[PDB]
Amino acid sequence: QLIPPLINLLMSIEPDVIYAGHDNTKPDTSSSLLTSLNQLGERQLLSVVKWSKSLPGFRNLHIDDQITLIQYSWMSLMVFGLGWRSYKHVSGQMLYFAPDLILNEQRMKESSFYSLCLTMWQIPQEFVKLQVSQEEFLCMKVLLLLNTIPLEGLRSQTQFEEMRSSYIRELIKAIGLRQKGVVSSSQRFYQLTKLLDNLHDLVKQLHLYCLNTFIQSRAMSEVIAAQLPKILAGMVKPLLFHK
Amino acid sequence: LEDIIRKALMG
Ligand SMILES: COC[C@]1(OC)CC[C@H]2[C@@H]3CCC4=CC(=O)CCC4=C3[C@@H](c3ccc(/C=N/O)cc3)C[C@@]21C
Repeated sequence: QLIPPLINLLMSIEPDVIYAGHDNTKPDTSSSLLTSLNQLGERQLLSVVKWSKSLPGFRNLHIDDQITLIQYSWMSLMVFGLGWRSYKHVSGQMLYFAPDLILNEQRMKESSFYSLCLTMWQIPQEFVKLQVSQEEFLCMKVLLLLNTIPLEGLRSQTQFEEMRSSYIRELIKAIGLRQKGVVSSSQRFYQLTKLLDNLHDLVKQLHLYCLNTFIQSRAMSEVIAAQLPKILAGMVKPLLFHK
Repeated sequence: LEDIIRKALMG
């Protein structure tokens, strides 16, 4: 009678803490950090796929849509979770990848990818500024999974639009928990959805950085042909809340 | 990853 049932179910299906399995007793090296991010990255993906299987409405979508949605949004889901952990565990002052893989300013600058750390750091800073709540976060994260579809749409297009509409209504309830006023709660909805709309740009920055990091690992045209649709505009269809 | 996000869903 305080928190909505669906927001509480989201919190309960929230995956457990995931470790990177990184050894912090040894001096960092460009490769050991990249090796750990990839290990942690793969674990979190299995975690996302699993989390989705308990998401009301997801499994009812055609299996091909489930795959597509995960493919299109795993990067945004992960960078969003990164922001959330950074925001709550360390006041958005550092990047909290995992309990055993935290990078503060110094460690960022001296990590092989400092410019990528600042880009991702943007999300936690916003959280701090907006003082995002847990209920708001959970609803926002579901929307990220439902923020990009194929230019031709999905097989379960109607079912998909109805699922997304519910979580949009749920986000408003979450906002209503603290933002009582009609104009205020209306204003926060704008701030939170505007933020989500902004992730479309930041996300391709990350896919691009991912690909380049890969190019440098081995020193090919086919690998670059399947990555461009994740870093380039005009191949998928982002669902923006604001024109 | 399409193969990974696929073997995971059907488990
Ligand atoms: C140095 O960076 C290399 C990256 O790319 C080289 C480009 C961006 C990274 C991801 C950023 C978001 C993220 C959030 C987390 O919670 C931890 C892991 C993580 C990233 C990393 C990552 C590695 C593997 C995978 C999935 N594997 O199946 C997902 C994420 C590394 C990249 C992609």
